[PDB]
Amino acid sequence: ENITDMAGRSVVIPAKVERILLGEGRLFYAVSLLEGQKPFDRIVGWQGDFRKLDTQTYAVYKAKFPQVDNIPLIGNTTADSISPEKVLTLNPDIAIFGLSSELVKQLEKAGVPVVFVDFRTSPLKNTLPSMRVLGKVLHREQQANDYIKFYEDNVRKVTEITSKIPADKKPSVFIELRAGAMEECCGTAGKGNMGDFIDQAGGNNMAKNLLPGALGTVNLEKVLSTNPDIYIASGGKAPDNNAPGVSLGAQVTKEQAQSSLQTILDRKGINTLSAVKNGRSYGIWHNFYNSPYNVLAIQSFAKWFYPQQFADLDPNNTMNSLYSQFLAIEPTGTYWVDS
Ligand SMILES: O=C(O)CN(CC(=O)O)CC(=O)O
Ligand SMILES: [Fe+3]
Repeated sequence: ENITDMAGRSVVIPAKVERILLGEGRLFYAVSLLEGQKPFDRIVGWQGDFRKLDTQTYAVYKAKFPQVDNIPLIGNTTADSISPEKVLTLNPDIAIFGLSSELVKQLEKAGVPVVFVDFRTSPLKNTLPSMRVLGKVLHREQQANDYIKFYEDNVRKVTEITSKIPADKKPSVFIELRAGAMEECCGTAGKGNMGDFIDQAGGNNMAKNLLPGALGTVNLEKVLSTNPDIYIASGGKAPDNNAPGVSLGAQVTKEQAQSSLQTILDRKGINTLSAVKNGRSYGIWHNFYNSPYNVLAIQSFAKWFYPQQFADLDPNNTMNSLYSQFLAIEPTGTYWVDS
């Protein structure tokens, strides 16, 4: 009847859930795992981050489910169709938020149950507990628990190997989040976020000691001085976009991915790293930084870090299984890339 969310708040599970508000649109990644062939049927509103910041995934859904464009966008901008203060008109049974608000207050003041999850700041600790909570409060425990089993299995395949690797034998690693996005450079993950995936994949994240939190910045000069064994760039850029950025996602091929990475690797400063010269330079889909599908990032990283140990591991296969079992769309495009 009650469950504890990732804020440690006790929440009363509603007996009927037909109407789900997503405080962050990209929480749809999690919800989608639960809704089988009816992904949108219970979504009554969402913030626009999925539609606006994941145009590629949105577009694939829109192809098969045009109704996605009718889902109200909650926010205060001209791109939004319903302001926080009026979200009660949507009659949500429950509202889902990330840990990372006037909206939350408005919903709590209306007696709407609010559940906090987290795939962003501490994914290693919080991914699976988040999914468990979601299975319970959205009445999809079978789907949650099967996903939990699938994720555990697929993570173990890595960690049963990477946990036995001595630290001195581990590659040093630097991930540049949204490489080529802002003008200043080297937004990264430290004690959390994609850091967790580096850790689980047997890497040594050079930003871990440089940052107090999960997310932060390391100046290029420090990246260049440290000169890690491995360089990773995250991005989710449209393959039709000339702005610098790694093009990855549902609508990107390998060749477009490689090409856009190459532009990122050719940047002044970055092009002097040994990792770039050695070709130990890689691209990862940015939205794995806030998604329960992050098992695929862990598997990708492991393959880059220990290519021999993970010769037979194929994240594209892992992804295929995830889609087959849980999702109403087919897997397409490119979510990781090598030089
Ligand atoms: O999440 C957002 O609203 C915007 N992002 C970029 C992105 O996620 O594409 C910055 C950040 O989360 O630091
Ligand atoms: Fe972001």
